[PDB]
Amino acid sequence: YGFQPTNGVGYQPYRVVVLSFELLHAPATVCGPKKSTNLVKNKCVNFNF
Amino acid sequence: GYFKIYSKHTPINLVRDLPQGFSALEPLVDLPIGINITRFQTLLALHRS
Amino acid sequence: FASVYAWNRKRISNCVADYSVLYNSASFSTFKCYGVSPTKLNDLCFTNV
Amino acid sequence: YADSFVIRGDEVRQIAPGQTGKIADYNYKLPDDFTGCVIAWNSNNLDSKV
Ligand SMILES: *[C@@H]1O[C@H](CO)[C@@H](O[C@@H]2O[C@H](CO)[C@@H](O)[C@H](O)[C@H]2NC(C)=O)[C@H](O)[C@H]1NC(C)=O
Repeated sequence: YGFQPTNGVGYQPYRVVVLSFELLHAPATVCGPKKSTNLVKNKCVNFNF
Repeated sequence: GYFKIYSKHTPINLVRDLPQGFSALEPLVDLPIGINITRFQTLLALHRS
Repeated sequence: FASVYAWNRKRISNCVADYSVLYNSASFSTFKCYGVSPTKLNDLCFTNV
Repeated sequence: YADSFVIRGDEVRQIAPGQTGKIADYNYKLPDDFTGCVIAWNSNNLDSKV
């Protein structure tokens, strides 16, 4: 490539990064912060274990 | 943008009028500040007693 | 940086200015200079810039 | 997976699932069924030289 500071747009370098994920092929271990609460019992609730 | 001040001091003995002599005025100070000055005032040292 | 309709002005004097650091840097996208060729700018002396 | 590189400004459109150019086919070809994301930005102030 040729990269001079004075070069016009499109002739200037761009940094590119791509992220690729999987769709349930293994026990998931990469996800954001989930604030775990306490554990209730003997009640009709929905859980996210 | 230059404020030029020239000054001179002289001991005198004449009573009232300006002396009828000749004396040059040496330069005193140059200031590199530009203003739109159009009027001026005077300071007096009154006896607060 | 101030807006274009209220462009900011600074008066620089009584200093030793090196233009090579400004000349060689590649951060500046656009350079255009009128009064004197840039290579000669380090050779002159001015006042009230 | 994270894949990083640097390209020219005009060629950013070539990176598109379901496209064939020069970078797209000869340098880096992403499968069209892409389960991910793409990020890009300018680095002229970092990757340019007089
Ligand atoms: C310097 O100050 C004088 C007075 O403060 C300015 O003169 C005024 O200019 C305006 C605009 O034309 C007139 O409407 C006023 O009537 C003028 N007043 C007087 C007393 O003349 C003058 O423009 C100022 N100069 C600069 C460079 O700022």
